[PDB]
Amino acid sequence: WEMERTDITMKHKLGGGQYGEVYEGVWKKYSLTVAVKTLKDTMEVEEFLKEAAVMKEIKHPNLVQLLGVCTREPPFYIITEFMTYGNLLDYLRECNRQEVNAVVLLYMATQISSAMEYLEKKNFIHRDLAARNCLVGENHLVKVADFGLSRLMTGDTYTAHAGAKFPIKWTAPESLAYNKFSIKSDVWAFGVLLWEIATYGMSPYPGIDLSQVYELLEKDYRMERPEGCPEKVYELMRACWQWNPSDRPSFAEIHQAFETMFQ
Ligand SMILES: Cc1ccc(NC(=O)c2ccc(CN3CCN(C)CC3)cc2)cc1Nc1nccc(-c2cccnc2)n1
Repeated sequence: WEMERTDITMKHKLGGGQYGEVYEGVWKKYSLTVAVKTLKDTMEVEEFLKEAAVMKEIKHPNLVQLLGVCTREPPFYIITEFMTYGNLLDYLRECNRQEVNAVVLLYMATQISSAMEYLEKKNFIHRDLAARNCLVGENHLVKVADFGLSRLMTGDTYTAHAGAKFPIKWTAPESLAYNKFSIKSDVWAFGVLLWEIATYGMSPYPGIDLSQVYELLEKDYRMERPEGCPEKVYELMRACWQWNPSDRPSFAEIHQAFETMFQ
């Protein structure tokens, strides 16, 4: 995975510095546009290296693709493919809804649940599954990613919980209550991500304050079916949001339900 900082031209920051220390670059060797995550320097060197190691272990059509890293000498790089249409959240808000119709929404959900079915089998845990962490390429190709948005991001999307920031409105109750993350809380976050897709990137639990979200989920409040969302997709959302993690379907299951539907 190692490669020459001589094979890479660092150009502008991607998405106007929304992704933090991540740069648009060219992989000279192949006249290729890449994304390069850099490191400041900060005492974040530990988690940056776990990250590269993890990425080495995973490969799937629907996971953002590692291409190389630069971790002998600073500056420390990690290098992936570059996705033309950018993050999914903005893509949905900005799209031609006649192009990105019902069938496309469904295709988008399918691909993500295939990426997740994969991490599941490899016993990985994403931990921050959301449209903002997905990328779109040509022909509505969607890849799941993880950009480390907790400390970058600008607003009430992430809120503080003991030196950590959690996106409350994506977070499974057991994770809010007991700090318990598992593939099942990924399943919960996928149900919220389903709702983002169906509302074309609306914010979840609109206007509901953060501090009442847990209490509402406990009293069994769930977000309504969006306008135009197939009932079986919504029933699936409803299963991802089962109170008990073990009552939640698996991404194997979800992917199968989504693969059938794709008709
Ligand atoms: C340049 C880079 C460096 C690292 C990563 N890392 C990941 O995307 C990633 C994905 C999955 C995991 C798996 N991991 C398992 C353990 N749990 C806890 C967390 C997730 C980890 C990192 C992506 C990128 N890609 C990236 N980053 C930011 C922006 C963009 C981008 C933006 C616009 C157009 N094209 C690309 N592309």
